[PDB]
Amino acid sequence: AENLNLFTSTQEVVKEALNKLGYDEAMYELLKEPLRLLKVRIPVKMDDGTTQVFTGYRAQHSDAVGPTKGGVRFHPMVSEDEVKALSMWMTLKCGIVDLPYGGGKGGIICDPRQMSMGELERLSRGYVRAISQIVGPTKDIPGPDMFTNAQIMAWMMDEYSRMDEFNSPGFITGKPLVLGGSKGRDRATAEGVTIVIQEAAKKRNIDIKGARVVIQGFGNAGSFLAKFMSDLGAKVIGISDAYGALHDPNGLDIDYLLDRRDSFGTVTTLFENTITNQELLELDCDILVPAAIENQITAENAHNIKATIVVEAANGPTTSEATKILTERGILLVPDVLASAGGATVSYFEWVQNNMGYYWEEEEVQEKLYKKMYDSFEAVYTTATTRNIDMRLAAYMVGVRRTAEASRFRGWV
Amino acid sequence: LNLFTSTQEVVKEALNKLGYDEAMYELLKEPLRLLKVRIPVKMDDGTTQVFTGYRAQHSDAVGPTKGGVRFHPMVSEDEVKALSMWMTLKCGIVDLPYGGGKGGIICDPRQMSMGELERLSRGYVRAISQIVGPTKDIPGPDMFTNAQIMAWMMDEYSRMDEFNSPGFITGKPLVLGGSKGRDRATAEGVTIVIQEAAKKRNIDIKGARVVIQGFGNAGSFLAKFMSDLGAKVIGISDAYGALHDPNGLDIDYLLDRRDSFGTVTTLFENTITNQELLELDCDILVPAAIENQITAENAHNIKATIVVEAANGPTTSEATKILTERGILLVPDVLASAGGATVSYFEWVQNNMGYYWEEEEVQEKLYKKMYDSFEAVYTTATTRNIDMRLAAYMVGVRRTAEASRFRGWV
Amino acid sequence: LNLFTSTQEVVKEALNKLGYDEAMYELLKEPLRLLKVRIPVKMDDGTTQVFTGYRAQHSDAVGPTKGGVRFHPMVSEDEVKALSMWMTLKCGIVDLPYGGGKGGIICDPRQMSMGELERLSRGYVRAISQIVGPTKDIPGPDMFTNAQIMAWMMDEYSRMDEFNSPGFITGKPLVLGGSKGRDRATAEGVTIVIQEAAKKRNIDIKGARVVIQGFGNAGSFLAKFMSTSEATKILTERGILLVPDVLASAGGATVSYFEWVQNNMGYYWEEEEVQEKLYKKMYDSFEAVYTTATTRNIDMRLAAYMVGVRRTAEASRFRGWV
Amino acid sequence: AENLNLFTSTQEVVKEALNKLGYDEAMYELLKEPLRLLKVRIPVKMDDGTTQVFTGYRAQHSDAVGPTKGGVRFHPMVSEDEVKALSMWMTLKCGIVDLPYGGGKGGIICDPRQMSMGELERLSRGYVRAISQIVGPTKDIPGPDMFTNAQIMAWMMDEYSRMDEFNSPGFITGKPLVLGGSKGRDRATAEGVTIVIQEAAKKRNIDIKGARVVIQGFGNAGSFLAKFMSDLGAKVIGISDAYGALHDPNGLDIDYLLDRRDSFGTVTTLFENTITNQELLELDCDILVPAAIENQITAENAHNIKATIVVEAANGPTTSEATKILTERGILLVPDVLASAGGATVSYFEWVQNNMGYYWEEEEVQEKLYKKMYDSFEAVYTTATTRNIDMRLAAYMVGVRRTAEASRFRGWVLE
Repeated sequence: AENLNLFTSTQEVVKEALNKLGYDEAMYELLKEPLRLLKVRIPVKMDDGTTQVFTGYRAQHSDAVGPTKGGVRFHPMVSEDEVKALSMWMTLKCGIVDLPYGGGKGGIICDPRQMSMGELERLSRGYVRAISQIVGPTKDIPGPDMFTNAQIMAWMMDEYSRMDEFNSPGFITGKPLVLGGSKGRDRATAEGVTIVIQEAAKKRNIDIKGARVVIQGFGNAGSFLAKFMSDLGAKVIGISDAYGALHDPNGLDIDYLLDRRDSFGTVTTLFENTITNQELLELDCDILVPAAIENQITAENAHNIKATIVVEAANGPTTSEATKILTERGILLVPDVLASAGGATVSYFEWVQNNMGYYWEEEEVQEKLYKKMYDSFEAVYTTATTRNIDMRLAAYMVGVRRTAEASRFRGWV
Repeated sequence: LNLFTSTQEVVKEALNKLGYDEAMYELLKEPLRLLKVRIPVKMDDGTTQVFTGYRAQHSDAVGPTKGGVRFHPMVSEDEVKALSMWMTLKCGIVDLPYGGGKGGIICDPRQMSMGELERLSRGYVRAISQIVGPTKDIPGPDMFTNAQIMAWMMDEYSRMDEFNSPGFITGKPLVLGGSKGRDRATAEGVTIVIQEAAKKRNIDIKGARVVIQGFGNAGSFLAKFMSDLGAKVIGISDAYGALHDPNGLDIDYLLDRRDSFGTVTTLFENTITNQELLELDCDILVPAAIENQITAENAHNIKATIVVEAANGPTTSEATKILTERGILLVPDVLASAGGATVSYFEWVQNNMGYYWEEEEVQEKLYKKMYDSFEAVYTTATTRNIDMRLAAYMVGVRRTAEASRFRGWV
Repeated sequence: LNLFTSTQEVVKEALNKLGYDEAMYELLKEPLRLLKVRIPVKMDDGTTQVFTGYRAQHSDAVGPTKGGVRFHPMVSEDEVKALSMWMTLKCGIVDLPYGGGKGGIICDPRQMSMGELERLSRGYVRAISQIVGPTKDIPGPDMFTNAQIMAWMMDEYSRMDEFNSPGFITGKPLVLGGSKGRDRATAEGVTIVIQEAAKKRNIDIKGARVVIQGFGNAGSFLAKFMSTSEATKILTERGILLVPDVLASAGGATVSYFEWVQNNMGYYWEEEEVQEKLYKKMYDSFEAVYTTATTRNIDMRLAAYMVGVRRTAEASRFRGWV
Repeated sequence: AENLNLFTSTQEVVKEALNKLGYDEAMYELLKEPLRLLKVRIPVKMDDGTTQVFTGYRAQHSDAVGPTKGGVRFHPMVSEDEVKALSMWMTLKCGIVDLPYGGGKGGIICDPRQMSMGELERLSRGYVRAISQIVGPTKDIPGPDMFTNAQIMAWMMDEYSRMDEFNSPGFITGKPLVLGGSKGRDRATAEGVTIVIQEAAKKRNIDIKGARVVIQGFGNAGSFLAKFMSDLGAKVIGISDAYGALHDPNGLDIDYLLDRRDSFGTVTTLFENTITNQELLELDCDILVPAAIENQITAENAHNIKATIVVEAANGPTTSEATKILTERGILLVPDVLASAGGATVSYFEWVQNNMGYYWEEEEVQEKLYKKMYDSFEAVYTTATTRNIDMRLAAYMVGVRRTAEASRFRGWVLE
């Protein structure tokens, strides 16, 4: 059928981005794979006294523009090719919001749901130990991702600080505020999505007051996003978690759903009448925002989507063949490398505050974040409509342009 | 141990009120690192003296450690340990990304030449360099040290490093990376704490009645600054006597006829006593440098809505116990005097960037830090219904305790 | 006519009128460190050519040294030594936390290839790396060097460092941490100097007639923006206000200092913000030299030498060097 | 009463030794206290999930001759004065056997007998992290001491190597052989004491075969020394541990006791009929070897010692007043700073082998060790005979000599 491989799909779009920007084959050969990939084995002493050895990855795509940036995720399904692909997305993310960053990513093949606080801390410290030679505040700056949070950032920051013999808060982002974290971090991604949703609505003459929104997924990003749209006067008509979906044409009570909400963001289990995820994606609405897993809009349902605007809050919600379909149909698609750039942008701000040793207040971070998301959306949208190309390809051109120019300037090509 | 064990109890009392267990106190009751050092120095005559130096680094959970270096014959290990722990609370009060540091050398600077003080300054840096630096432990001035001693220490560290490291030490001259707006940083800090306490009690500053004890460089500055803002200062005092006159007192004229020691009351025949100065009819009262002026014996006699401690423990804990039960707004010294630590922090941020702020921008950033610090302590004292001194202790220690928990130290 | 000795006479006079001892001159009359290096470069024809390069560091009393690197067949050791001293004076006029440096390579870049220029630049960075860096000595562009040579040098230092070091060198392209507003930095710098000279003479700019003598590059921009030993003392008798080269050209050193500050933070300013700080710096610098020229009753050429060397002499006294 | 403080006791002998060598009062002011003393607090997660905070020390006496050298002990009675005097021991030890080292020492206030394997590992790692800024293969080289061993050395070596991001075997000595340790290091202390006993026996004309030897202590030094002496044909009539002592005029069965020894060197609890340590020290014998704790021979028992040769294997087992008494009674005393130099000597060999990445075998290490201990006994003995002073003072003069010369050369002291 169609290509669901995340790594080769990203390469195919990056090849076309570099082609439309005028680069020859050498530039693609330099960017189609990360410059560095470190596979690592971490022995960890478990609570029962036994020893478990975990496989970890740290990928570094390109440090042409600056140090690399990207979070570390703990999941049993972490794979090498997924880490490589996600690090390229980080290059594209940073290029879109014009950060002095290259792309990086990390991952550990493990199940934290089956581990204790003491075991996760020792795995977290053993991860920094195993990769410390190629990371640092000026080399490679991790952050939170799937199943990692501020508490794990705190251990990784402490472990790196111990080996360095001084405090290095710039090594890692997403930290607790007391350890040099940044205000506005928890809501960074949902804020950027909210900004980009507002701009897409302007470009299609949709008023947020009364706008019908459905959001797939009720995690950290999906729930924060549901509360922002509710506060802006929009009707969040569709909401889902991993187990099911509920829907009301006049607007659900987001405050009711957020109160009795699971620690994993599960609420549909408390209801008798649910409507599942396959149907929620095909609901009638103005704005459809997937914020769950990947490959939810996949050609088979791409023609059945009733939204006029689709904003990728999660990673890889719609396949390549689906973006093609959604484009012919006239839907305004906002790619994930642009829509979810708010997380990278505030992480960047945290790293800058660590560099200076001087920290910004809530209003300053939000003002800086808004100008970034606003200018980035205009650049991607202008490129797409001007060149008559889809928004994902247009976003990859905006995102990869700086790394290619830097690679050529530095003599790498 | 007198000051040190007292400081240990301050930490235990604040941690107990915040809700931490015994292990948190066992981590913070003693500095994580204490370096005792012996420094050989060639004296002018050709002989060699060996001095005892100290560097205490209380906790670097929040960030690099920060605190001054004093040259004094009475420096002791327990004193530098206690004082570094106070730097932790100070930095926590103004929410600085700092931990508590402190250093000291046992010597008599008045009996030493300028070259001997320099060579002693360089040997001290050389002896503790392994554990200090712009990202580890940032020293500064204190008793008997000045910008020149800071300049000598900045130079020796940059020599060892093979590159200029102005962020290693604060209090440097302006041509070596020092900060503008530093001279009256502590005194102007107390000014911001007085005005903010006035607004908490909804007191008009224009007609406000102010009483100030002591008339040295510290108190006389506050007297002018208050009258300059239009506040009506009704009482001053010095080492010998005190003067009380209602509806103002023309501070500009008192500064005119002031002695080089700060003695102004030997030029008046009918002068009121210093004990009467403490119980006047004023909105705002600010004690003097000496300690124990407000005690349980005269605590109920205070007739002021606001009291700002501006000098290391002028009121006893029982006087604080009584003043706070009477509903009086007391301001501790650790909160009011945090302006100097704040501006020393700014010098470091400017040294981290290589970019330096104008004087007015320094003063604008100093106001917000003092403003937000006052609101934080007042909010904590109010919410928990405790005196503002204990609340200042809790705000000062909270960040270090939370950071130690996050990093797995406990 | 020797540039090095003539520069030494400049510094000796400024220090005496500022009131320093002759031991301060002996410390400042020569750079604290001068590195002469020989660079093997593999040429296109397969042969090897060994070039001579210099790196002068005048004084790091105020901070890290700053100064561009020139590629020219006439580069000489006395030229780069004196040029580093002029960088100390320039940085002191705009009150930058810098000392003076300068580099040069005896080569003819017009007779060299694009690959040979890259391998010569890399060999230059390799050869002097031990005494340069973002905290020691920060090079930049000069006579026949530009943003591409800066990029090759930035890349080489970063490779040896094993991490990106944008702050090592200025004049870089934007995508590598370069600064906005560097394009017309010196040109806008001369524009500032002219306007503040009109307010001191109480002259309205709108009704002011303008005469320009440049036939090269900046004068054309200068016209659009508007729309010696014995000669300097002649203009002082007539009451004319002369602005020296070391002051009106400091806009180049000012924006490359901004680029370095942004590389220190990893945070970068937009063009209008750079113009804002660039205006204030040339504002104060002209005022500082104007105060010195009038308060001390001397010509402006010597006034600028006193402002530029003051901060270095004071820093050297504080650190215990003299 | 008598001065039982180990730190101030050493200072006076160091002052008197530097005086006889003709140094100025400034040299004593430079060497009377360590140049560097780091006091440290180490948090450790215990097995029950709680957190204990321990106190650590690392004294660096003088690094004028080279990097500072000395072990780390784990004992609930360790004090700041103790590790200071211990570091000063090490300076004089290295000078006596002419090692390119200065003196250093460390200790942690804890009770290993009450801690698990995991808790000792986390404490050992916590101790390296706490002092890592001032230690290293070129700065300060730790090693084994009381209640520490090759396993704790291995944990501390691993912790330092991870912080440096590469293997640093030269950071710490007493390592297992697989981690770059040296052959002969395990028994180095007892072997150096053995060589010293043979040299003292010659000058007293006492044959080792048949000599009556008693040893206080049954730890690493006491255990090996008991077997070293019984193999050489000596009657080990006296043995003791932290709880009692055993006596047998025919010579105790050392192999029997070694087979039944605790992890901490305890064996006398298995016996009904034991004597105390005070009676152990006053037994009639030829050679008395204190290898237990400090201040065992004091003014109250110095007159009651019946051995003709006293060899101090432990650190500071006899007091200053007891030294004077023992000397005036014609007893041949071999000071701790000389007799116990075998451990630091073979540790030094281990460090050289770490420097080169090339390792020696037992016979090579054993040949180098004997030359050092033999030459060092002769130098200290000749000094005491030529200058007519007690052996401890002579040993301090020999051991303090190189540090004072280096301090002068490096410009640290006047003239």
